[PDB]
Amino acid sequence: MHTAEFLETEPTEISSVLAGGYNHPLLRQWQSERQLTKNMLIFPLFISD
Amino acid sequence: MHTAEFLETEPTEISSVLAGGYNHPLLRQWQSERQLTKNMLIFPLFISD
Repeated sequence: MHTAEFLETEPTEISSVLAGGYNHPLLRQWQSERQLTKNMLIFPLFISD
Repeated sequence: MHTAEFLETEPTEISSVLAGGYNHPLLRQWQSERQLTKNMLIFPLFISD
C-alpha cells in the first residue's frame, strides 16, 4: 500500500509564525496600512455642450 | 510719521509654494496619511469580581 509519509520535523521556529496576525476578520482590517473611505473617491463627469 | 516699509522682493520661487495643497476642507483630509475609522478603536473594560 502507498501510505502517507510524514518527515521528522524540528520544533517550530518563532520566526516562521505569521498566522497570529490574520486569523480573524477584524485582523484582516488591522493589517491594512490604509482603509478605503468615501472622501478618497473622485468621480469623472463627461459634460456635453 | 512711521510708515509701513515694504522691501523689494524677487518673483516667487515655485519651491516656496505649499499652499495649493491645503486651501480647502477636503484637502486637509487628502493631506492625512491615515484617517480615523471606528474599527481602529479599542475600548478598555475594568471587570469586577
